[PDB]
Amino acid sequence: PLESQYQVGPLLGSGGFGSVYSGIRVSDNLPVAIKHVEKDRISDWGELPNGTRVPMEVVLLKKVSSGFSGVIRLLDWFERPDSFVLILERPEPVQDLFDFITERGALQEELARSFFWQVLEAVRHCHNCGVLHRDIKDENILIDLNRGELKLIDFGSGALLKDTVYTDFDGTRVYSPPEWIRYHRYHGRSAAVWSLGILLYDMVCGDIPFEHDEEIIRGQVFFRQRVSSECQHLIRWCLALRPSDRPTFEEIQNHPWMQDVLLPQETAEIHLH
Ligand SMILES: Cn1ncc(NC(=O)c2nc(-c3c(F)cccc3F)sc2N)c1N1CCC[C@H](N)CC1
Repeated sequence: PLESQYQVGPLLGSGGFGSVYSGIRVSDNLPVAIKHVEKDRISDWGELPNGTRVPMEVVLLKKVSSGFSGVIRLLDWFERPDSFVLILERPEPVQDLFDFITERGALQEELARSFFWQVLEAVRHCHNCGVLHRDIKDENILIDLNRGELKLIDFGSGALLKDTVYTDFDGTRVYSPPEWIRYHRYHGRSAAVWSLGILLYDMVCGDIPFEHDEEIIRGQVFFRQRVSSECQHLIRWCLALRPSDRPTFEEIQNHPWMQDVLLPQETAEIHLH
């Protein structure tokens, strides 16, 4: 009976996918988040190691929720008659990247370097666990304002990592690569690197580079803010039209702009405190 184990708080964010509320674990007052998703709106179903029909989001969360704090962890879950309920970790104090960018404007490169580096570690952690996020963007990134650590949220559009082609996509369109727009085909890792380049541009420019499909297909990047030559190169490299022309994760983290990253605690002391 979850209605007793947890105390439901206010509403953190809502959409057609479902609804997530703030919560507190009654036992130890652990701050949590309570996500509800109706079975009717579930398109991706998966199998649990014990052979249980469960939303794919639960499968993915289980596979990444061990040890590493780069992604928000699944603490527990329940099945209700018409819905599932997910109990998720919740940092305090916290704020998502989109509200942070909106509040502070384009980030300084030193700060953007630390943030982008942390999401690369989180996405790299997911892939190591056989999980593709497929909706990497500022709204899906959480900032622990005290520790300076970033965490990934919303695996509702994810899937199992595979090396063959994906023919479906339910993430954010303006973050989707040109091969999805044109051919409805893409490969996980190279598609992720594309969204990563959008994320980086959004970090240092305060806005997304493309809005329409024709802009995504063209792939020409104009900078509305002063951005170093190193960073512009990394961004345009991630945003290469040809997927095979995009960098690997190792190449992104070996890029010259990616050097001498600040530690998360150092990041918060300089930029967050
Ligand atoms: C779709 N979906 N699925 C899971 C989640 N959110 C979490 O899991 C989650 N959010 C947390 C949170 C927050 F987001 C904002 C402020 C304070 C918080 F504590 S704490 C935690 N575990 C989401 N959100 C929907 C809510 C709004 C998001 N910007 C977009 C995706």
